[PDB]
Amino acid sequence: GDELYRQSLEIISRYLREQATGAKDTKPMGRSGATSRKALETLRRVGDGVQRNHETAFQGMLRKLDIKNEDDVKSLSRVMIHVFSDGVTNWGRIVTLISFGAFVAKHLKTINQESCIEPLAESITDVLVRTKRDWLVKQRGWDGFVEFFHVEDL
Amino acid sequence: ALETLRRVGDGVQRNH
Repeated sequence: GDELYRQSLEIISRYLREQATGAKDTKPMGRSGATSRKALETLRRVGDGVQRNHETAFQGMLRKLDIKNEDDVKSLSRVMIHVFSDGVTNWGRIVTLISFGAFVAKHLKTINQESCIEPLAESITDVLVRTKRDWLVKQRGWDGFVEFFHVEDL
Repeated sequence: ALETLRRVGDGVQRNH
């Protein structure tokens, strides 16, 4: 199988689910776990901050997109793909997609649509490992993600 | 929405 897919899906799914439920998945990741653990640390730190700093904007998007079922996720997919149609790709945009995914996942849980978190996570994963796969690989994948957002200890 | 994601995303990029 596609390891970039597998790792990306695991990281993104784990973040979205722990955000939605308020509880960490206690079973450690056994494959590329060191990098994936650092990626989750990074998402809690940066991703939680994106949602807090931009809560009003995120609420506006939630309202516009009206995501309430799996069919609606197709709409988010088209939106995310077209983010990159201005020719710009960067880690800020990538983390922002995952952050907004968490924001949507929380809302899905409140309307008893936890089942749609799987298609949501798949849609975001697909933007990274299909639509922008070449860029993601050139940028060293999740090790690159972790490096970009790392905190220097002074 | 896509414009907002670009704007927020580019701001995160600048911050880091």
